[PDB]
Amino acid sequence: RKQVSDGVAHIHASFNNTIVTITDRQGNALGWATAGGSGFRGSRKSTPFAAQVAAERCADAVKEYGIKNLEVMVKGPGPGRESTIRALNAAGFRITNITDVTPIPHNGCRPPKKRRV
Amino acid sequence: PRRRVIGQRKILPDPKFGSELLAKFVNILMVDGKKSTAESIVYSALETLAQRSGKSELEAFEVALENVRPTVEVKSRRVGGSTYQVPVEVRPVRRNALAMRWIVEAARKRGDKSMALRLANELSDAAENKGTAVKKREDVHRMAEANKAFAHYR
Amino acid sequence: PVIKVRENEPFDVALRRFKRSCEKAGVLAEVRRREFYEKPTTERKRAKASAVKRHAKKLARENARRTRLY
RNA sequence: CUUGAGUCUCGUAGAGGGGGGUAGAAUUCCAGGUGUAGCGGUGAAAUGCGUAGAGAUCUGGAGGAAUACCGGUGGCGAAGGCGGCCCCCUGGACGAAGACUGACGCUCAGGUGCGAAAGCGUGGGGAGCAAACAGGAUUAGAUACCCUGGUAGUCCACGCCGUAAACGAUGUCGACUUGGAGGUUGUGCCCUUGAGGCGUGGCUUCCGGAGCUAACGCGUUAAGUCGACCGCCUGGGGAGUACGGCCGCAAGGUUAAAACUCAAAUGAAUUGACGGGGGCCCGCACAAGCGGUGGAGCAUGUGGUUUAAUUCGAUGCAACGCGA
Ligand SMILES: [Mg+2]
Ligand SMILES: [Mg+2]
Ligand SMILES: [Mg+2]
Ligand SMILES: [Mg+2]
Ligand SMILES: [Mg+2]
Ligand SMILES: [Mg+2]
Ligand SMILES: [Mg+2]
Ligand SMILES: [Mg+2]
Ligand SMILES: [Mg+2]
Ligand SMILES: [Mg+2]
Ligand SMILES: [Mg+2]
Ligand SMILES: [Mg+2]
Ligand SMILES: [Mg+2]
Ligand SMILES: [Mg+2]
Ligand SMILES: [Mg+2]
Ligand SMILES: [Mg+2]
Ligand SMILES: [Mg+2]
Ligand SMILES: [Mg+2]
Ligand SMILES: [Mg+2]
Ligand SMILES: [Mg+2]
Ligand SMILES: [Mg+2]
Ligand SMILES: [Mg+2]
Ligand SMILES: [Mg+2]
Repeated sequence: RKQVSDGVAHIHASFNNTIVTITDRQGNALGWATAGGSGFRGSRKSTPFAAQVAAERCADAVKEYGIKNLEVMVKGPGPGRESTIRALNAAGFRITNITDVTPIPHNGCRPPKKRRV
Repeated sequence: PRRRVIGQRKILPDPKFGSELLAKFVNILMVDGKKSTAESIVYSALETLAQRSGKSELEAFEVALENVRPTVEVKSRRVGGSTYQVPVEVRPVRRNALAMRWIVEAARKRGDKSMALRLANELSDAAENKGTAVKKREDVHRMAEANKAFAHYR
Repeated sequence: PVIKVRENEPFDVALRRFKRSCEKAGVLAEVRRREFYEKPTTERKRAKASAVKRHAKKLARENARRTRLY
């Protein structure tokens, strides 16, 4: 029911999946969408196209809120990391700032062991 | 082939209507090198179709082709050890050829008695967009849509 | 890799700057390397291999590739 | 006596060691807000988590471990090893000029100390990871690889253990023998005219001459030419095993045989072949297409069975309408 005009698009782009989440500038989430829910599984949801349609879906979902400006915070190494932002722009927000917030540790916790494939 | 960009071969246009496309259709239809028979069948089908549907033989034929050509087909790209069905835009010469092939196969299947009759019925159906060749095209498109995620990552 | 789209900057252009900034930062490379635990011995060995290969290649190009190829 | 060896003076660089604080990023968990059906994972799945509201996102809190960038064939250390920042204690190396002692040196069986990781004892701690273990896949099976979990352990204190491909697979000390390109850290002169010119020490990387080597290669940091001392080897297996001794809480470590058995076992390089190596390329090899065979009847050849005989031969492609 409310209007905000200016949101943040948090694009969590892991290798398996892309989660797009539109939020108010404060942190409160408005709508979200994933390639999984967008209708892609496995090899198909780990692709740029899936991310794009997820982004489109998210934009549609938050259409009620009437969001006009949008800053995008990209996280993780992902097949989308670009498709989502392109899709969002096409869906027709003014992209104001694009920021990378991928969490790199300063040599912290030990990663899991290497896969033998 | 590996090392060949061979020149496309010369097809003569059919005598009745002077059309290369029609000639190609006749060739596809033909069996056992029996061209005369194929041309007779094609002409009979065209004449019936023109009478039933309208304008000319060539215009009716074109309409059917338009409703049965595929924009996109799928190939199997096998790079990551597994095979990805990738969509791919089908070039115009192939579009005509594939459509013609589909139409002839559908006609062969069809239950009407004479070949000419089957062909005429199939063509008319294609024109309307409720036949089997058209169904085949639809299936091809459906597959392409399904595998659209693998379109521009070959 | 923070970017702010300037006044009258096209979107494609903005995207280009963002990608360049990320590449310069080296975020993707860092994440990929930190995906799994490389053993210290493995890290040392890889470093040694990289150093050897780089040196050998440079020497080969500059000094060995000063002859008539045809 | 002063050239080896050491002392003193002044500086230098350093993840050298011990102790105590602290910082930020990130993971985990906890509480709360927003919010809604997915998340997670894989080659593809499932187990797992989520409508009891997860994942995502913002705030706050707890706690443990490790210190991104700098970061380097860089540095330090006898080796093992050492990596945020700050302080306290502390060892060594190097250069400069002198001054001092006056062979005080080198090596070392026994002996003594130090000695990664795993492991052990006692007491803490426990985020992440993860032997064992559990479930899901894969598979002929899969007590594995992959996935989701996960306990010892990894961390701290103090003891033990005492071994590693603990490797430069190269014992320590000293002298001598053509070069080139670097890195690092001192120092003398040159106006530093600029980041710069010419020297002279230390450590260090690569290339290469003579010489050496079975060859590969080593080559002023030698595997070259020599001297001192030590350690060790004498065919493969049996076997670094048994017995005995010593050490250890244990796991085990260390010292260390014999019978019996074979005529080889090995090192380096060469030519092939092969690779679920790599690069380049071709062929109805695939792909794109068209028509068949495999089902039916019959012809024909073969296997088999049968027969008195069913003549003999061909029998993966490259025998089977073949000799015929
Ligand atoms: Mg994983
Ligand atoms: Mg220091
Ligand atoms: Mg030193
Ligand atoms: Mg001894
Ligand atoms: Mg330990
Ligand atoms: Mg313990
Ligand atoms: Mg304990
Ligand atoms: Mg785990
Ligand atoms: Mg596991
Ligand atoms: Mg040993
Ligand atoms: Mg070592
Ligand atoms: Mg040894
Ligand atoms: Mg000694
Ligand atoms: Mg050399
Ligand atoms: Mg013997
Ligand atoms: Mg023993
Ligand atoms: Mg014993
Ligand atoms: Mg084929
Ligand atoms: Mg048959
Ligand atoms: Mg049969
Ligand atoms: Mg046979
Ligand atoms: Mg015979
Ligand atoms: Mg025979």
